[PDB]
Amino acid sequence: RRICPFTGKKSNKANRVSHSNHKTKRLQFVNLQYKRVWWEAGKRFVKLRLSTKALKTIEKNGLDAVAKKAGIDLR
Amino acid sequence: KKVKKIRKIILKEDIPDLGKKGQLLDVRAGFLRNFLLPLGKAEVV
RNA sequence: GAGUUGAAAAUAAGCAGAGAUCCGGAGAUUCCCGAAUAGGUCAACCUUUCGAACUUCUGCUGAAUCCAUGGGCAGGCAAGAGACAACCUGGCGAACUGAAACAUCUUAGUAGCCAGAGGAAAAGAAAGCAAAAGCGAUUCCCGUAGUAGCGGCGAGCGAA
RNA sequence: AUCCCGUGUGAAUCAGCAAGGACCACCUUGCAAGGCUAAAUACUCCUGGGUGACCGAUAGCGAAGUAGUACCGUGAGGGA
RNA sequence: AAGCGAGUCUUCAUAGGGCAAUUGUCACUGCUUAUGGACCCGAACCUGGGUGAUCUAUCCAUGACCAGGAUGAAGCUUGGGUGAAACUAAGUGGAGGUCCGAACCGACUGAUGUUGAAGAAUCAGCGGAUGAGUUGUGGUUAGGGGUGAAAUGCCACUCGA
RNA sequence: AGGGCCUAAGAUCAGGCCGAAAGGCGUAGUCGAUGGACAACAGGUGAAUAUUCCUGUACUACCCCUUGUUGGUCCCGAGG
RNA sequence: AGUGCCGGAAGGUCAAGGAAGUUGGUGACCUGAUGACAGGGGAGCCGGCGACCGAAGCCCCGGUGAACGGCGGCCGUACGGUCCUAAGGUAGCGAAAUUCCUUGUCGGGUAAGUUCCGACCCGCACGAAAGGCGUAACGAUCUGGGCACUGUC
RNA sequence: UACUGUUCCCUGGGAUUGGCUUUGGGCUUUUCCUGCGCAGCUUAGGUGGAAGGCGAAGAAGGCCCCCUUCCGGGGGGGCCCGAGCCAUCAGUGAGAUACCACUCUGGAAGAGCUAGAAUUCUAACCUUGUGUCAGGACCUACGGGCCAAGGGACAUUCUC
Repeated sequence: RRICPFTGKKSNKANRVSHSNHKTKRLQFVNLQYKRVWWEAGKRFVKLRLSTKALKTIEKNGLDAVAKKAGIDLR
Repeated sequence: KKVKKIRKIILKEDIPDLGKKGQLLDVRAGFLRNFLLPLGKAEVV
């Protein structure tokens, strides 16, 4: 599923247009990733699927601050 | 366009090259996130 | 309050003024299949150890690592599940057609599928309108008006 | 312009911020990035009560008879 | 257009010229016009969502089947013949997308049939018939698809969708 | 003969991965005979059943009792 | 040569994206003549225009034909002259499942043969892996001739 | 080899995305040189504050090496020497880097500013294990944890 569990971001609809306006539909996906994060208390790896902006939010406000807004934790 | 990442790294371990166990020098977030703060060798201001 | 034991209506035996048959409100029962749920299955059956399966509730436990998580055993009336004409909210989303052809455009965010819930639903209490004059959350009808507009400035679309 | 979104950037805090159909100045209006909320409004598988310049068995529901039956189709489905 | 107004626009800015200097409205009924299927019946199609591999195309798993009769390969043995091989006569042997031919599977020719006995048959003959063979059961593949020893053939008397 | 045993093709699939929804992949298992594993024959009878009822003679699986051994049972490592 | 494919310097062409600079809007604040607005215009905030850097691709350069494909005219006496082209068909076969003209002509087969067999070559318009030419076997294959056989006649 | 698009694929900018190190890019300041058609003591680009700088803040000439070199003759490290050298003057379209103001050409040391590199590193990221680790029991059954091995900020993935 193309959903970041933290930001709640989805893919977006887009009628991506030619020079002549002969449209289609396609999805502008989210810039997700499988990546390890570093928990403060535990001090372990956490193998998660996040957005790029999720990283920015985690580096802003420490994991547990962010992770309360998506109920599930302790893997 | 591009933007350089500048973080406010305080140290803990001696560090092979640049450290003091008390520097206030700045680096990219790739040092803190991937190398140091996993190992517990530094902290953010 | 007088005759009844469903429909077609025949028999046989009963129950009825100490009050039936009936009518209403509230309860009890409800084989098997079906969300199906002890396990299996070719729906209405077969096997059992006779069991609400599965999940969040709640009691203990104790993995790979301390804590923890997975997991196992318990108690549980035990909340959930499925169904439902239209209306409605959200997701995906056509083409024929019209443009006397056709690709922008139109058909239309319509039909369809998918998910969700109520008696309505959604909206909704100004980071709003409006003009130097004022109004005070939404929603629905009349109206402004087929006006201001947008538009291969074509077909058409069309506000406040 | 206003409203919402993928990508990347990335503010300020009422000496503030946003809107007033690019945009700047001055006025005026409001306070975004947390929530909840009856009514008037939409509809008919359906119940009760009423009405009809509605139908009367080739009509009216497909269906006035034990009809979605008989029958057809592998099946979805069609259908007296 | 600002604006002006019985006038106004046109322009050094006149003269000239254009357009003005006025007049009901609400119903009912008809006739036409417009929008909706729009006088009625009638396409081939397009798109969406479902249902089909009991027919047939390929494959898979498991079983089953192929009367009877022919031919005589490689090898092997024993002689003949070599320094030994080579080569050659007889035996043995039972190969083969081998032969002839029932069941089985097909479909070349004709005749018959043509409101048929049958929505592809009957009859007389035909090819393969131990293999790239036939076939029962239970499965797999799905329509912008599948499958195809390839004809656009087959995918439930439907197939250029 | 099937089921109460076993598995193949195939199916469904806990946890797990992936996907607007519907769902897709996939292990542990669980189903799934067309295969493996398993114990009965003759004669007799009768409107309609017979390896099923009758008569004779059989066989498989359990509960008695005589001897016993101290553990069994499942998982499990092999033969087959 | 063309196209395809493969490989290859420098040069040209070259997007998004940056980027030194130009030019406009707005405006505190100074200023200007009778006509009712006009000159500038600091900071900030807005918008445009962009010297330079910027890949692949393409042009450009080489190689490749069991890669797509293509394999000539005109004039004179086997032999020469001359033009065009990337190059002008080699072996083989040839009137053919290719041949129009056409029942080509010649020979064989028959009393007589627009079909058949062999040869010629004027190959309209065969040709070497869309293979060329041969070939024992095999064919419910096409196409000629004979024997036997008969109501096919 | 019709028009317009869509996909597969390739290529760059940006995110994921880190680190040192040397070599020779562009631009910005300090300071220093440099720059011989012809007049000819002048390897002088245009122009200018306008006539004493400088010297004993250890000098003319020279020893030998260094920078530049269109090989005409500039510029300069230290010192034997020892405190002089010299500006208009005559040749020129111009006057003397005697002091010094401002800049074109082309270059030498430092400082900043970024960018282009190649390599390696490893900690992101990718990939391997009949390597090990266990619930009541298995994983030579998918996967999970742990050490590890190989790649390596490329690659993959998102956007433009």
